[PDB]
Amino acid sequence: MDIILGIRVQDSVILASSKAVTRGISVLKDSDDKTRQLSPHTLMSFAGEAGDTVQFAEYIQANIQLYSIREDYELSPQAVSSFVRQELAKSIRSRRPYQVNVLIGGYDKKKNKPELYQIDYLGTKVELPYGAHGYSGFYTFSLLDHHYRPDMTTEEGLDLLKLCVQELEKRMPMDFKGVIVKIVDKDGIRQVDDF
Amino acid sequence: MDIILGIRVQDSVILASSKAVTRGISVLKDSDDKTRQLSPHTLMSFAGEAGDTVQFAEYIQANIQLYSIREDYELSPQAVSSFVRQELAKSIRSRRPYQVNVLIGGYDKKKNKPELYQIDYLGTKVELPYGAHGYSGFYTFSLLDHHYRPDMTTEEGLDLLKLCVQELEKRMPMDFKGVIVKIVDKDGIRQVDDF
Amino acid sequence: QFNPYGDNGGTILGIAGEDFAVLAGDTRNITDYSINSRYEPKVFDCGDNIVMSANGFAADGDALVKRFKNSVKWYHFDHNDKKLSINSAARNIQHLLYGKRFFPYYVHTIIAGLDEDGKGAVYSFDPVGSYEREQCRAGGAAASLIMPFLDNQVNFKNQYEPGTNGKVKKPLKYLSVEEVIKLVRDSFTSATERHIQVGDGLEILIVTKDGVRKEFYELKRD
Amino acid sequence: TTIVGVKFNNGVVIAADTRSTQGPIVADKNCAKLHRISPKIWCAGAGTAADTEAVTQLIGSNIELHSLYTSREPRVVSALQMLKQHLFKYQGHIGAYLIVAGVDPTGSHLFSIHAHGSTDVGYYLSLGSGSLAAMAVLESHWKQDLTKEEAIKLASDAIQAGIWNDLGSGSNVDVCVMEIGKDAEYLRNYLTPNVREEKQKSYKFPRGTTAVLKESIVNICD
Amino acid sequence: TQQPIVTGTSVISMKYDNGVIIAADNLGSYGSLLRFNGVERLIPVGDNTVVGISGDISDMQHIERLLKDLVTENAYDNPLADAEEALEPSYIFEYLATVMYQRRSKMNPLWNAIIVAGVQSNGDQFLRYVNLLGVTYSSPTLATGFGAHMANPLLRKVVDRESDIPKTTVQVAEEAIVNAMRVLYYRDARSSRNFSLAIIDKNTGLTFKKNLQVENMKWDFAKDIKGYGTQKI
Amino acid sequence: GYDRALSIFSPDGHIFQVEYALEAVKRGTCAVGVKGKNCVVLGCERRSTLKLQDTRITPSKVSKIDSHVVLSFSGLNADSRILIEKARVEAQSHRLTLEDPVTVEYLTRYVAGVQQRYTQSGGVR
Amino acid sequence: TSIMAVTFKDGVILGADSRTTTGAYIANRVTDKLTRVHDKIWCCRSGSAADTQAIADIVQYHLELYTSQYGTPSTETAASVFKELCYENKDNLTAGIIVAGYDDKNKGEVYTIPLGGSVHKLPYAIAGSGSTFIYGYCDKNFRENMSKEETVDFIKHSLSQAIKWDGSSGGVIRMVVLTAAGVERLIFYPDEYEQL
Amino acid sequence: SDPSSINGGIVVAMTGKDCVAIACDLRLGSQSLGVSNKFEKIFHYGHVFLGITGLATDVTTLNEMFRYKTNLYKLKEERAIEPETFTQLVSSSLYERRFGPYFVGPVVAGINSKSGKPFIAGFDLIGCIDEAKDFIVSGTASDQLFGMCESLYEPNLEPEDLFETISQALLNAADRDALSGWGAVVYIIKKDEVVKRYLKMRQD
Amino acid sequence: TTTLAFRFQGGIIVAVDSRATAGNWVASQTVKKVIEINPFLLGTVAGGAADCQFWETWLGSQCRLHELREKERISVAAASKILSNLVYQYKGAGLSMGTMICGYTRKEGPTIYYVDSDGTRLKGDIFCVGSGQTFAYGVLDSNYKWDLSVEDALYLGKRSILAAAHRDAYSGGSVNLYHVTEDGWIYHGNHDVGELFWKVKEEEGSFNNVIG
Ligand SMILES: *[C@@](C)(CO)[C@](*)(O)[C@H](CC(C)C)NC(=O)[C@H](Cc1ccccc1)NC(=O)[C@H](CC(C)C)NC(=O)[C@H](CCc1ccccc1)NC(=O)CN1CCOCC1
Ligand SMILES: *[C@@](C)(CO)[C@](*)(O)[C@H](CC(C)C)NC(=O)[C@H](Cc1ccccc1)NC(=O)[C@H](CC(C)C)NC(=O)[C@H](CCc1ccccc1)NC(=O)CN1CCOCC1
Ligand SMILES: *[C@@](C)(CO)[C@](*)(O)[C@H](CC(C)C)NC(=O)[C@H](Cc1ccccc1)NC(=O)[C@H](CC(C)C)NC(=O)[C@H](CCc1ccccc1)NC(=O)CN1CCOCC1
Ligand SMILES: [Cl-]
Ligand SMILES: [Mg+2]
Ligand SMILES: [Mg+2]
Ligand SMILES: [Mg+2]
Repeated sequence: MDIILGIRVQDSVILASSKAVTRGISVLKDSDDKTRQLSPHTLMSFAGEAGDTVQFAEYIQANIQLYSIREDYELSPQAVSSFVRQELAKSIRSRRPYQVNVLIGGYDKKKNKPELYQIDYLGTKVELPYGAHGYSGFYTFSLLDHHYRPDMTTEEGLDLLKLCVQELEKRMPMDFKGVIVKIVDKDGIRQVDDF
Repeated sequence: MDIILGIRVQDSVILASSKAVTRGISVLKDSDDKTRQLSPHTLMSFAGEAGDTVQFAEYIQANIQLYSIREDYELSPQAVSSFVRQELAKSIRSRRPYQVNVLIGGYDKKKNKPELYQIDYLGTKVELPYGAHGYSGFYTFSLLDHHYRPDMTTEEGLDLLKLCVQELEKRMPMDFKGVIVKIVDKDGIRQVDDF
Repeated sequence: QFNPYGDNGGTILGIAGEDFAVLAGDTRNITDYSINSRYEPKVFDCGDNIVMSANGFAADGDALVKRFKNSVKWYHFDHNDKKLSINSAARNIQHLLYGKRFFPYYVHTIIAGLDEDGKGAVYSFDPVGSYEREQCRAGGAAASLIMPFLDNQVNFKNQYEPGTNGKVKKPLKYLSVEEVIKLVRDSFTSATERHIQVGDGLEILIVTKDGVRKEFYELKRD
Repeated sequence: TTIVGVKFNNGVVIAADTRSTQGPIVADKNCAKLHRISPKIWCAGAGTAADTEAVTQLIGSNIELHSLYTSREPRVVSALQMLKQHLFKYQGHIGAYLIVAGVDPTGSHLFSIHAHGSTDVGYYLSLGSGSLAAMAVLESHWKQDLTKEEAIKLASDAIQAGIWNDLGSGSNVDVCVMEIGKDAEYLRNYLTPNVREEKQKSYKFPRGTTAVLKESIVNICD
Repeated sequence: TQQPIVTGTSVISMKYDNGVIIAADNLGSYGSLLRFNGVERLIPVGDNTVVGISGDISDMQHIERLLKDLVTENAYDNPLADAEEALEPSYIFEYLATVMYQRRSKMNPLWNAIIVAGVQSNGDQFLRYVNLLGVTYSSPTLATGFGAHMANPLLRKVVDRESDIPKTTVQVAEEAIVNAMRVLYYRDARSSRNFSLAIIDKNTGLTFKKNLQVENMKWDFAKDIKGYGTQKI
Repeated sequence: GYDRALSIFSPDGHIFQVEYALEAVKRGTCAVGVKGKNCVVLGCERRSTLKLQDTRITPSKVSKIDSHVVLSFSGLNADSRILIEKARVEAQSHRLTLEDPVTVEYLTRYVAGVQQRYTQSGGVR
Repeated sequence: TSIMAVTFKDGVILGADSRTTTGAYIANRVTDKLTRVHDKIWCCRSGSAADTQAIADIVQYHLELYTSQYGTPSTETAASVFKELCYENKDNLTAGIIVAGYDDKNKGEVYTIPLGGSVHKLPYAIAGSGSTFIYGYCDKNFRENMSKEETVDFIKHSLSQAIKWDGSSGGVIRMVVLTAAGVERLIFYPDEYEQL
Repeated sequence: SDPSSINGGIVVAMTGKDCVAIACDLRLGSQSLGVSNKFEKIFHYGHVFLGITGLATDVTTLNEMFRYKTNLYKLKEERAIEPETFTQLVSSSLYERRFGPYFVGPVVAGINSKSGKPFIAGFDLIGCIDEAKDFIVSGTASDQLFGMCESLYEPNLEPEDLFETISQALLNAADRDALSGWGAVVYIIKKDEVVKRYLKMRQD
Repeated sequence: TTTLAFRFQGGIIVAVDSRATAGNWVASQTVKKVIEINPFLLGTVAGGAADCQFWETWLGSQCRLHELREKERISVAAASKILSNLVYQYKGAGLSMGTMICGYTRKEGPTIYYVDSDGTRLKGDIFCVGSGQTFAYGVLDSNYKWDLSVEDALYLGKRSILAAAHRDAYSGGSVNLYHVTEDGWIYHGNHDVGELFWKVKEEEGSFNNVIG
């Protein structure tokens, strides 16, 4: 767990998440998917403390899927992000808090708009055009401040994302073994296999 | 400073040293040469605490060069390694010790034999067929235990070295930005430009 | 601040034969540099041809033995007086020990007896319950002195056949009860010489199909 | 350690056990704790083994040079003064606890010195880990106007109390008698009540048991 | 988690041919202050057991109440309370040992060292130790605190092993105990001259001696001792 | 807490409360299940004494427990919601721990187990 | 320790117990805490045995060298030398010293030197762990210009109580009498003073 | 960060009938990592043998130091240093660094050339001499070696028998210690011949 | 400890050492670090001996209860998740466990799951766990191919443990081999390093650092 990025463009949300899983002086895995599909048009990437991350992600996934079955209806990305925030807001004052930071990328079908939410382990939620957790932000935010435009296409967003990954691969101390990129739009969620 | 390796083969000593110089969350340089030529047939690679490493390497280099001028004669790798060990052995009980680990690869012209010495910051010297400092050893030693043969050529040694770098690039957590490889033999010291 | 643990010293030793097993232990009980008792037994007959010793912190040792003895009693009540096999006893002890995983019994436990094929058995436990059947085990203060000697003399480690160029190992064989008791006595006299917490007396419990026999020997009292 | 000193009619006697420890391990079973400062001034040492040996030799050396300078036999108070001032200077970091005794032109003397440089005078004294065991015996059996044979008995009894009851002390009893007008007699291993019993078995291996890889003659000559 | 406040020092004891002897001084120390001087630290239970307690006095008084209550509880619905079903030393000890270990296991110990001395119904001598940690052991001689370091060596010269017990009379055994108490008065900075001594014999029963004093002390040689090395005056 | 044993045996060996619960099922609207070679069909009756209904929002008789399992019923409508909710939760819990959706037999076994628990628990019918 | 020094009509008397401790163990039950720095200038030692001995040895050396050059030193001079050592090395010393001496001009004098290294001239002085328990008693019972027998009784009764209550004090009660007549050593054993 | 158990290693010495034996393992590691399997811990100056366990840099430093001092000794004295004298020199040199000591466990072994008496001795890190008739042990498996030697040893062993005893003492002690092993060397020392044998042991 | 297990053409190889340490004290050379859960499931153990042993022995009971209740052998995924969910409950309490759940089922095929005491659960083809994992990785990665034969794969797993047993001070004793196929696990013997090292050195010509 280290690098998770998010970029909201005109018609979609793009999430990039690093593939490396390290413990000690060994990279145990280089093909790890740090994300779960909460609903057909909502995707959550995650990063933080070992064990906590997946346990939390799947717990949220289960709750959202339960809601979908009960109401035969998909929750809006805004509604999901508010639910997730509250869970983390409870967590932080628990005996043992979830040390998990997340990005929630979703496509609101009622508004026909992509939405990207950044929530830290304290339960601090913000809607953003582009987001990142951990040390990634220290490079990507300034880069996106410069190159990002609000009316960009998905293809332009992927090129913008390639520019971030290249910078991280150049200046980051740790080898994060590339990223898995996923796109969230009106047609749902799909994975870019060649990045 | 992180990865320094050494492999003594039939007719030469091969030193591989990582190019990355990191501080904090930034790779400041990716083309750093972590070695100094002590004499025409003796090369010392180094790794450890920032500042100490180069300060120590150059101090040794100066002393050996001074000896060469005074006597119009090149010290043997064994003699140089003993001098270096004593300096570190003094250092460890100083007010502020040099936190520097070194490998000394050399070609003894009188014996017509390559020699590789591994010396840590405490002044612990050992002659070896292959050596490493830091976390590198935890991967490379077992690998070399398997693949190394004493009668190998320089070309076979470079392939053996490529096998080490590949393993380190696969399993090491940090990005060390490849290695600069140098060969020490009867004709002196030369650098492999394409690795 | 109150420290709930203490070190009562002493050392124990278990060796298994073909149709027997011994569990020995010195009778000295200490705290710091003082002797509390020159004869305080810590090797106990627990019934069903099982002998047990829990060396280390005596209070925890006595508690454990007391609880296992009680476990044997209730095993009879609940399962129609069935004999508790040594392998079943060992697993039961694991659960006793691990039950206090987060406030452990500070003891090295050893039990000895006969397995269900009638062959000698020795089991040893760490403080939190990991266990293993072995031919040989020393535990306690002087375990580090005795154990390598047992490797050499019981399991014939590092011993090769003369004149075979170190190619043929010395063949493993069971030892007689007479030969085992010699190794026990020599182990404890050696340990007494070089370890201050070991001495006073040696008590050996021998387990055969006939029952549990005892033997006592003097050790140096300095 | 256990060390004692006892005054009598025409002189003084000191004694010591012979155990040397390294944690709970007995490193030396027969080390000499009675040191010669001068021919008729002897010293029993407890605490850090290197320190007691080093500090006694240094003062013993300087006493010899002083004796040659002054053309006089050295005095116990001179050794006492030089030791305490040296030990005080190092603020207890030199862990030497000494019983200093001897005879000189002034008479017979008995003192103790502690690591921090404090000195005490007495007719009977005891230092070391087993000083309480020894002092119990001294307090029970000491009287004024002891003879030579009575003082040796009392001293060795006080050491024995340490040997048996203190885990820090053991093995043998060394004694040194310093009587006025006579040569001091150093009784090395005066008592040996801790002899190792015969081993049950000989562990002499058959020749060729150990596997060998290489042989070579080593050159010790020029 | 506790710290002891008002404390009692050594309790010493030994076996002899027909029974057991136990002793303890009458002091209740408050750190270096020798605060209370009328403290009884030997507590008889029935006519066949004496419990000697050292360490924290508040916890000692709690244990007194438990033993007092134990006698009451044993008498309930028990026609043989003063005969076959009377309290044995072994019953009293095991009870205390159970409590001591339960309390250490709850990290709230009774800050004491206890010696239960008595004679069983079959005439056998009982002498066993238990402390704040729940640690138990038995020996021909037992002692707590400074007693362990100074008394035991002296008492072991009389009874060094099991076979020496029948050879030791009550006269010899008491003499050794009284001597040990004197040595402790010389050398233990938290001890007093006044003490109590109890003898539990299988024939003559329980003899409880109060208001004893250490006597026949050697102090005269002190006048000859001058300075700390050189000084002659 | 209310402890009363409501479901109990009678002299003839019957639990009347369980049998009277079956009468409530017999009162309920008809439901039918027919399984073919490659499909299952769930048919359900809806009584026509209720006109002026809003069929968009009125609770449907067939309920999805998961994306692959459905549950229809006959009897008390309010009671059915409790079973459906429990079944839906268990369906998600099974996916979470076993990493695989429930079998139809498993989901049935769970629902049936809930129904049984209410036949020998105090305070409940 | 329990120590005290008391001036009286004919001169001054020093008093002390004889107990030395390591924790609760009594290392020496017959200690001599009254020590000579000059013919008729003595001191009572409390605190670290090593420190007080080292100090007293140095003072004795200084006063011996003083006497060789300038003749007999005053009691004030001795107290000044003690002070100089205790004050300048206050960080490394644990020594509570009472200096007492007899001049023919100045008669009996008592100076006390606590941990800090300050000097205090007094009619009488008490110090050491066991002194705390006898402040009340000594204040109520002390009178100036007492006789020798009265001063001996005052010290004996005082130290008896200090010993009775302080665990760190005990053994024999040593005393040293300083008058024009000379130097007299007195000793009093438990059997006498305990039952006062 | 315990200097005496970073590199690991062991040395053991024994006396026999008109002979002495000294033996050591070959491991040099950095905690868990094994680095060298050729690191010998026994040196010799003339006929006097010195084994040194502990921190490897100090093992090397002290060897070089005692080579230095014995060479000057021989030039001035015009004779080789004897084991009894060398023992005192080691003690002096170690205690000189009392408050900044070499983290070592040295072991002297040899035969006095004049008297012919077998001699062995051991030291703590600050130079306290531990003389012994029977045996001396040192290193990370000292407890193990003490246990092996105390049981296996018997007096007046012949050189060929003494070899088997010391070798079995070292091997079985080393196998119960994680930081010791990786090969072993045994020196058998007679009055005027010395045999050096490399032992075959398990390489884990 | 050193333990590994890798996936390949012919199923799964699992290899472990047998050493147990208490600090630098070598406590045992004959510990069984492969737990046989059922004929189709294996579990490797590394870390705290009692924690691993107790809880993987407990895991086998939970897997038995599954097949009684469900009339079907538990999946490798479900088995590993029972253990990972268990240790996650004890997170922060100080459990020390590095385990690998290896096995075959019809729906999954050959599968390996890495599970550790801080709650990490990872599916993968190759894993090495323990104090000597890096030493095993070095040999294993540099010689690994998917198309290895059963004979070559068994040897590589054995050789990788040997490599770690040699270099890692806290690994050794003997090598325990296992091979997991569609028909279940197959034991391939206990191999003492005492004999295996010299046998491998001579035949392979490797370990030239050591004095032959
Ligand atoms: C009784 C026997 C006390 O038990 C006596 O008081 C004797 C005194 C006699 C021998 C003169 N005391 C000892 O034997 C003494 C006990 C001791 C131990 C440690 C500190 C103080 C006192 N033992 C020693 O001094 C041994 C002598 C050996 C056996 C030859 N030395 C050690 O134990 C040294 C301690 C050195 C030391 C350094 C700095 C301050 C104080 C002491 N310890 C080691 O060598 C342990 N370790 C071995 C591996 O290398 C790292 C150090
Ligand atoms: C009464 C008793 C208290 O005020 C008197 O003042 C006497 C004065 C006389 C002796 C001149 N004081 C003592 O007896 C004095 C009390 C004391 C203790 C510690 C610091 C200051 C004062 N006792 C000592 O000085 C003893 C004398 C020895 C035993 C002969 N020394 C110790 O107790 C040493 C002192 C170490 C020390 C510490 C700080 C400064 C100087 C010296 N302590 C130990 O050895 C500690 N010991 C280690 C083993 O575990 C038990 C404690
Ligand atoms: C390699 C060898 C090292 O990592 C492996 O990982 C093996 C795994 C095998 C055994 C399954 N691990 C160990 O050998 C493991 C290392 C370890 C130790 C302690 C904590 C974590 C990891 N060793 C143990 O678990 C040993 C096994 C015994 C010796 C058979 N056990 C102990 O060290 C025990 C229990 C430790 C403990 C854990 C949790 C709570 C309390 C205690 N401790 C002791 O026996 C204490 N000690 C032994 C020496 O004598 C004094 C007392
Ligand atoms: Cl003093
Ligand atoms: Mg008093
Ligand atoms: Mg080993
Ligand atoms: Mg190993």
